[PDB]
Amino acid sequence: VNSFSGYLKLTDNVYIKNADIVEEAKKVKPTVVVNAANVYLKHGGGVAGALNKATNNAMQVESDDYIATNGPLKVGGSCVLSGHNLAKHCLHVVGPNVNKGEDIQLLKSAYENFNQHEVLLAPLLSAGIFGADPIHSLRVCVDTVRTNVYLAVFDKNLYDKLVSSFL
Ligand SMILES: Nc1ccc(C(=O)O)c(O)c1
Repeated sequence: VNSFSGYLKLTDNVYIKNADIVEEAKKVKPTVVVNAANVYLKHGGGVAGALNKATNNAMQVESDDYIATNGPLKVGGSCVLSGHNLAKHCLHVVGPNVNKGEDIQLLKSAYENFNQHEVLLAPLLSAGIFGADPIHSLRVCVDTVRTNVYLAVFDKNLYDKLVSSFL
């Protein structure tokens, strides 16, 4: 048993809810929250900008030190950093950004990072401003992640479309 509430069960291991991931993290304090990161860990917009704002910019300060030491992530890659006030840990995962021309085949590689963690609160990778089809992102998630993933979908209209169209 875990602390996640109000989720629809899609599969043995994948759950979904219409929720603001920031508000969900603040309530649950999960072991792992996933960030929709870019390779520079520049948390300006989207889930990343919202998560970073909720940490009062401490996520960005920590991220800048990580990049100064290690250089940029790979598209499809990840790093584990602090979860600050939102979670124990934040798994920063880089899905391909279609609005920058990145290979959508890298979305499966991105989701494979989730398998290193038994339970995660996450957004749909490459959904929203990263420009991918969220229906596709949910299909790759279900077909790739084997650990327990709680997906928080911000847009109510999209949530309903994802559930209604789910095979
Ligand atoms: N508070 C939130 C939650 C999600 C997003 C998102 O873009 O997916 C956002 O931009 C703000």
